[PDB]
Amino acid sequence: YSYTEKKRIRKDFSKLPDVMDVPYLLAIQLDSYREFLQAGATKEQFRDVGLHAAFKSVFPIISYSGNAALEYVGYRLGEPAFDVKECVLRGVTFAVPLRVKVRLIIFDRESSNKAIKDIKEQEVYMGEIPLMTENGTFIINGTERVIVSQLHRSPGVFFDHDRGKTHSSGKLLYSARIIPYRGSWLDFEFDPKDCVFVRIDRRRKLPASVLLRALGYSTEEILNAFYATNVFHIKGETLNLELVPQRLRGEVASIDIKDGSGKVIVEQGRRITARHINQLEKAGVSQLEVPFDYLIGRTIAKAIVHPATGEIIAECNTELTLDLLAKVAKAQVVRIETLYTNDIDCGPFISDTLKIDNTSNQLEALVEIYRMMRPGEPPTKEAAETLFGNLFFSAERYDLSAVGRMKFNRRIGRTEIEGPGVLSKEDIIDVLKTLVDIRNGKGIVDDIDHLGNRRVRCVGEMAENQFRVGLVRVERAVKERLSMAESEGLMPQDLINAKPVAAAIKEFFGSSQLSQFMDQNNPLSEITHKRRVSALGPGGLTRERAGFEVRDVHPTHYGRVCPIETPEGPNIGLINSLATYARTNKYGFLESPYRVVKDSLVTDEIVFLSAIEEADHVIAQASATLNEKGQLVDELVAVRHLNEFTVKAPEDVTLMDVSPKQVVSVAASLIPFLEHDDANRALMGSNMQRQAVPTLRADKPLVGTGMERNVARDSGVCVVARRGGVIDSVDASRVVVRVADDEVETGEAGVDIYNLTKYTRSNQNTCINQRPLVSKGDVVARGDILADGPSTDMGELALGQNMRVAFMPWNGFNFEDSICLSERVVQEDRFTTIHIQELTCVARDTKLGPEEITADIPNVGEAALNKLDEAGIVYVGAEVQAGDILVGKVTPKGETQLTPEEKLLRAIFGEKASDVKDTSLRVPTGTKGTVIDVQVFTRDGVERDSRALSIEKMQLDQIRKDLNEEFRIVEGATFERLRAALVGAKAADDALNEQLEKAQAYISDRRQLLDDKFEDKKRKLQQGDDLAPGVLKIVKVYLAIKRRIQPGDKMAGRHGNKGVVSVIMPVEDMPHDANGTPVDIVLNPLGVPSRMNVGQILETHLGLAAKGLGEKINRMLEEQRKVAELRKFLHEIYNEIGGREENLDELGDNEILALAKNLRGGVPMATPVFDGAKEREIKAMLKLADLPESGQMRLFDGRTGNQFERPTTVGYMYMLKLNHLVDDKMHARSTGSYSLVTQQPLGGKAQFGGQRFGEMEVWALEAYGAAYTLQEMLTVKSDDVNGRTKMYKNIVDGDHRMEAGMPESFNVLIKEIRSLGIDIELET
Amino acid sequence: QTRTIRLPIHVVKELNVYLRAARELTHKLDHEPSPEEIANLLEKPVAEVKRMLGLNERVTSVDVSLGPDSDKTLLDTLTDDRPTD
Amino acid sequence: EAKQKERDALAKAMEEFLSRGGKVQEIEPNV
Amino acid sequence: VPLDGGRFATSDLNDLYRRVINRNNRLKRLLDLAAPDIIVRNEKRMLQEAVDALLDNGRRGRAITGSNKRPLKSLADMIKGKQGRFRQNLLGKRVDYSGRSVITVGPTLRLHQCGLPKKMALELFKPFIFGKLEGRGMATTIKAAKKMVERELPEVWDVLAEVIREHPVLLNRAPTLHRLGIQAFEPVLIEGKAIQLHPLVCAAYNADFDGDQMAVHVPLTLEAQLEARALMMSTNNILSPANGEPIIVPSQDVVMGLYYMTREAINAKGEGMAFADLQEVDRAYRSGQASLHARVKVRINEKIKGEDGQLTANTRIVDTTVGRALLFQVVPAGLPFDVVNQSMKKKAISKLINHCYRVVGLKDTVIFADQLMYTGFAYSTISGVSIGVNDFVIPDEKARIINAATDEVKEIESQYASGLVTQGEKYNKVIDLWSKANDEVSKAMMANLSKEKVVDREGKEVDQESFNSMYMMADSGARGSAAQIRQLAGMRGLMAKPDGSIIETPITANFREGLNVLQYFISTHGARKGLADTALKTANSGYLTRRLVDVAQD
Ligand SMILES: [Mg+2]
Repeated sequence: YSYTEKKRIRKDFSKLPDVMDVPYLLAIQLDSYREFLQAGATKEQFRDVGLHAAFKSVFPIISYSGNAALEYVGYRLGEPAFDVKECVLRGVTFAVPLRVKVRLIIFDRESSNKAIKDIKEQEVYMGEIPLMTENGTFIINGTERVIVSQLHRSPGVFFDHDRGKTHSSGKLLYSARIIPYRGSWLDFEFDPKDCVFVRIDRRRKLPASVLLRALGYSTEEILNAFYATNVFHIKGETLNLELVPQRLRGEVASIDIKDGSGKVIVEQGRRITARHINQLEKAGVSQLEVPFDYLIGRTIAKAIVHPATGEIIAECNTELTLDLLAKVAKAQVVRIETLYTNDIDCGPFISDTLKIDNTSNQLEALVEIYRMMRPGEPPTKEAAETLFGNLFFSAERYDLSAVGRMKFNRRIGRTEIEGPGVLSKEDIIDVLKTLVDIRNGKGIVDDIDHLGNRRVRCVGEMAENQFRVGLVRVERAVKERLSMAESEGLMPQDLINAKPVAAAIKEFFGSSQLSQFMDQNNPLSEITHKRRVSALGPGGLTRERAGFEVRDVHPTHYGRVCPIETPEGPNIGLINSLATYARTNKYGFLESPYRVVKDSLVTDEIVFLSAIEEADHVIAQASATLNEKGQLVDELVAVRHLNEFTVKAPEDVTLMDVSPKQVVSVAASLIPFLEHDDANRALMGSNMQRQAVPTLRADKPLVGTGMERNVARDSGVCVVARRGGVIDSVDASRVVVRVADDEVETGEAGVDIYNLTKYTRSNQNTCINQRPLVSKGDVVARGDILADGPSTDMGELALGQNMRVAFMPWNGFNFEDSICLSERVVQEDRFTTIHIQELTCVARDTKLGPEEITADIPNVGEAALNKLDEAGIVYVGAEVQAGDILVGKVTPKGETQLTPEEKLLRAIFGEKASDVKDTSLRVPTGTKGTVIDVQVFTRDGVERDSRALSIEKMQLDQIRKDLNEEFRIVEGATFERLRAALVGAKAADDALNEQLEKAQAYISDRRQLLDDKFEDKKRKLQQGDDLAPGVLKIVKVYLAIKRRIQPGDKMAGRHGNKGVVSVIMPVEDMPHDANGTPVDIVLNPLGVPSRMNVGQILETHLGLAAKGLGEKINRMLEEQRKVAELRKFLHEIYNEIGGREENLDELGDNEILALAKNLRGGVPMATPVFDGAKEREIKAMLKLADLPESGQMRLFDGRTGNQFERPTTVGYMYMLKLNHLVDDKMHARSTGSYSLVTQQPLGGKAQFGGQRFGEMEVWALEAYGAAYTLQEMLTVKSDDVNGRTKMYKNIVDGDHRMEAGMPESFNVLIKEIRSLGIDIELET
Repeated sequence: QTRTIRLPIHVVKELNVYLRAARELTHKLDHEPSPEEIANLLEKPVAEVKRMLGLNERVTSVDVSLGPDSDKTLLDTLTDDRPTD
Repeated sequence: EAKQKERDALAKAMEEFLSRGGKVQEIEPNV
Repeated sequence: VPLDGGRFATSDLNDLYRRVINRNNRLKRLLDLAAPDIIVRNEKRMLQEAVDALLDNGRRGRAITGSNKRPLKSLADMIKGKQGRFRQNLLGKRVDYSGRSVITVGPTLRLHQCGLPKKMALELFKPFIFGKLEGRGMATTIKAAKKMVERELPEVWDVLAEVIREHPVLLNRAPTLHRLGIQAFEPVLIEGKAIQLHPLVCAAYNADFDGDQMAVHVPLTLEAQLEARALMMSTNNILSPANGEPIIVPSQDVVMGLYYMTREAINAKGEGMAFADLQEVDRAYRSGQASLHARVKVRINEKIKGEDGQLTANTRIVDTTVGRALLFQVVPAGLPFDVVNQSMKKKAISKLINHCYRVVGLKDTVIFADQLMYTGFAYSTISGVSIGVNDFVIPDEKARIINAATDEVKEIESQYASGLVTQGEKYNKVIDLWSKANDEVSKAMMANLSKEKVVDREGKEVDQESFNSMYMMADSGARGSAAQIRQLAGMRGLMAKPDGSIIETPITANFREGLNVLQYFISTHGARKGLADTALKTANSGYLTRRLVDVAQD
């Protein structure tokens, strides 16, 4: 049992045991980077699938008319210089050296092993690997950035219909566009006129005859391959037709067939019915008599040429007429080729497009395919062949994956498993014959929206393709330079070039859509951000191209993604969160584990099922009753076989779910009573819970789920113990623990330094800190929790703070969704958060004079320089107001050209003419706080001030006092083991002499590790950080603002009930019960019948029973009760109606009172997502805590004093505080700065920002009888020069003259029109 | 005619040898071309190289907006230096 | 597949020079 | 204009003008040396492309600038690129004297006035303070008056409230789909950082209190202050421009307190007594000796306005409840007593305001609309209506219909196993059975929810209307309808798939008993498709109103 479990135990309401615990939530990001970075060092030949595999495709090169080759054994990863805490303080990116070894291989290109030289040497550091931390994020330029997973289509062929209203047709074949793993894609769309017109991604439409001729096949054979399924011969009575019973099925027969040795088939003028099909199949005849007048409507397939006359007597695509038959009869034609195509058949469409642009030969298609590749360029036989053959044979970037070959062959049917990567002549005819089959009706279209057509990428696969492009270009310059110059004079260091590698990997991590900012406003928001699968990005569909095909949930997404966790707004359905139990497979597909079940006994092993492997077996639901025997005791079970939810029998089941929480995501599983809430509020509840702000005090939620522990444990924000032992000393700055003798090494057994982070700035201007929750002398096991992060309480996720909530309309203050707070929520400092806002100052270098941080400021007084030092930096901890000077920055200037009116005032008050303008940094209006620290940055060759000397001195004293204190701990840990050699009791002899010299050498060796590190840390403080050119010194400050709650903030719960607080009513006005407990939050009961979120009332009833039990223990603990009186009452709580709980394991008097003192403010309950407590298990808790059965008690009025004549639902409800305060949205302005071209107001003055008066508000003013109002907001209030200045004088004088003026939006349009050669004037 | 600001002939020839010297020193050191690094190689003071290398401003367009979405250009983000309020 | 096979044949070819007599040049560390 | 670091910023239109001059000067120099006609045509063709690229760009020329790849925007391209082939006046224009903040409901404000923070009123009315300080005599010049409003002295607040007394400010939300989206109000100096809005006016703005922001506007000219008070005032646009129904109607919170006030009960405290007038009903109720709704008899002095210019007086002894007599005090003397004898639902009160404004006027209607809201919020707090787990009365006969329908569907599946019935026939013969069974569940619920009250008055048993909290929030039309109560009491029904077909397997469980895992996954199909059409409804409806105003503008 964990040490934190004994302190607080939550009662679970799960009715079924969990056979599989929750795995690592960040396993998708950690396992994806260990394959790309390959930081593991093994002794055998590792595979290292990832960057190592791509690196192996660089050394083997081939040069035309030359001999050049390279050999690369492997790469080496160096150690990073800056630590994880120093890289975020100063401006630097967390990287690691990457040194490779490339051996140059020079040959003579003579196909012989003679005159071959090879040189082995280590190359230069090719770029710098990011080497992200164990939390799943990497630091870039001091900021933490994460990369979300990409969701793209699987490589293969897909057939769709695209039934739209623009085609004006019920049946129209869509584009059968294939998507390879890399390169361009071919868009082959079938024309609505039974034609085939291929196209490219950035070219025009091309005919099918030009594309078929480039492969090498003729146009006549390709057109006769898919057609001409019947042959005609001139035998017997000058004609013999192949009798097929399928063609004559359902068609009228106007030609009499008298053949068949006296056995007639049909007659002239008789309709073929179901009876005529029986007399033809029983005989098996194939020849029939057809007159010559019946072939007047039939056409030929190919060009019928006779070997007698030597000329084509009948060309292709021509009807058989009377005069044409006279020429074919005298020419002695053996076989007549006639394409038998009718309305009942499919019909060949290759003949309708074969006559496009007269592409009857391969020579006409070569000059036509080159016009789309090169625009306006001259057509050549060599250039056209290279462009056309680049996507068929000379595949430079047309590589396909190993799974893409088997996926494309599975739709058309093929016995071969793996084939060639690029497309061949035989591999391109299957997609052409498969589109005509689906056009007639044979078969169905492909499934693109299913999970089998989409592939989830990762951070390792996205960084591998971005690294191969940056490496394939660096090898091109080294290959050409090695052949132009000599090989003996050249060196592998000068031949290699690490510039294209480091540049292509640095700009990619900053200019990509997937490498977005990582939000740290909530520990729950940190987990759900990395556990996201994005669709749009570098290659995905945008918000408009997607449409509605991907914005709908599908049954194939069961157990893989979340259907109720999707941000609503401009992009809904595109991005989705991953499931809890979802695990990525080897190929990259999402696989969810199931429990295979048989007809004899339920198995214990867990298997992983893929997306396409679910259509074969049947999967049941975990909500099935069992008879404690391992079989399905229920008569029926809800199963699904063909991706459809239905009912099945319990005798043919094969699969079963693990836990009901495998469907929802992490952000949706924490919502209690999710089965009682609508999916509309569940989609909104996961967004408000993600935007929570950590408060000052962490209050545990009384109604939880149980997954809150798995969110704060795996995160890298809490101080998790790596090894076990006993805590030596607990301090607010750091905590140290010992190492047990079992899991310890030989030397340096006890070494554990855990440095707790202080109040630093996050990415959302929120505070973050760690507080120790352990004591000195406690047994800590491996995997415990030593310090909690923001919005965490004892390893449990505690975002907000719960309080008493009543449901009643109180004087209309809770009109629709508003919240009526009390005075007890503000006086107790509950929702008062801490915000950390930073401000940075730069020192620009100009030709008029360099800018430096000085102490003297022109035109100031003593009060402005009272808080400032003698160098120009505000002291640490100085309380600053809105408008004070923080950093003294002056800018020199020349040629001021002062006015005589200002010169007269400079001599009266005795003010000296300062020729240097004051451009110091000042805080904006409305932002006041306390500076916590000041960080300065200097460049090489620049002088420093006295303020920077105090920063490096405090950093040098801290790095010296702590290293001297940690050395004393290890010194005492070595003498205590040497003092255990008192078996002789002198107060054998050679063994103690060696151990004494070894213990003295270990102390002398440990000092050498600190002296080399102290001198290395001293060098880091004496060096200047690299900055952008033009900045002499950068001095940044950090302010600490405590934004308490005020009327206007947004408060919401976990069920999706937003609310803006209206007022803060006193304690005397809040409704109180007969005991005298005034409520804090007064909600509105009108949201329950409108919005289907019943979980608000179920959580409120459990919140009243959770506090009622905690108050009973507090009264029993203060009554000086015995031990038998406390453990007997606690046993009646955890084991009263159900749940898995274990007792009789704590201590007698130590652990019993340690658990009662933690539950004195409320016993926390654990209600699962779908395995929550029933109505009986909740109503039974109100009877134990001496509470009403219905949960509704009548309260007394606070103001009038009377009693309400209706029971009111009271209790405790968990509430949150969103980051939508009024301090960042309320602003107003009257005058300000304007732009240059268009005289419109804008920001930049650090005062406010003007709002836009769109066209929607213009039509509203015209709806009334407003004429001067709309004319004022368009000419005087904006877009003017003389009108605004003259109007401001009228307001001060007292009379509103309302001058006409002229809008500046029209004066610019006149100058732009007259400059285009078109005249415009005013006739008046 | 290439740059938007016509430079005299007697001063534009000094920038031709500075760009060629910075091109060879870019691949020779395998690092970014520093302003003080070229001064030591060409035997020139630091105050002379700072003004000569800083003369090439490389002015960019204004109507071209930055970012993936072109919602507003740079014309609506500039302000005047004189008193316009 | 094809790129790794090219260097694999060269790796076996370079090993043949070791039997017939040949030592690959060794260079010290770079700058 | 220069930038930080000595770097300039040149417009792309200047590059097109410089390219023409570089080629125009070469044409004059080449034509002054007797150049051959072959080289003259080469220069004249370059001058044609230079002028062609100066007017438009991107069609056939597509000139590429240096250190970039995007084509240069020319003069004609600047007009097309100006807010998408539009003018600067037809697009959004930045205006002064404005400001946005979070809204907040205030029940202590009149219908013609609203709330305004003190920090916003100092920035909006800044030019108005400088004119009052100079005319009074405290501030001499305009420079000394600027340091008085930024110092936050004790004398600047007394002069500030002088210009806020009569100055109608404008309020508007972000989406404006009708004329009622921009209304003028009288600002009141309040403490805080939020706009205190009226509860009744929220029906016109169609805005809820969840974090919405409403911008403000301050008219400067007195000519604009007169047309904003007589036209844009919230008291003038009391009727919707669509139909004759008023837009200022008591919302869900106001109608809840008025429905409980006007209710009928069989037995109550103080039933059977009589009162002298309306003054005796209010005294007997607040004394704790009379119930809110009890069958009593009172005599009132009502006035009928059937005759123009004459207000007759009549005394009638009617027998109504206690709460119905208290609501008549708010009703003026121009309407009879029969208009308040009903249950006062939402649709029953929207016709009373439309009738009060038609037979009385506008001055007495605004005061009546404010007193009706005051008596709706005061009586809603006395009756502590709350929703709980016992209010969702599940019918005991609901399990009988589900168990009966479970045996009928198994009979259809037992026949399909043989093959006497086809697939197309069994699909329609089972999808209508659940639709017919859903009516029996809803019919059994409304018969139990309405009669969920057992009282007695000198008798054995007597039934009446139920006083459940869920029935009062559905029969009054405050929030939700009868279609949403079926999802909590009875089964949800057949959740159809967004593909176009209806799913055969229904959802038997409701919100109170809890849904299953597979039953909840089906509900995510219709819920996700409803949100995809909601975001697209703002683009299709916004495009429809953008084409009708362009043809109906003259
Ligand atoms: Mg809203």
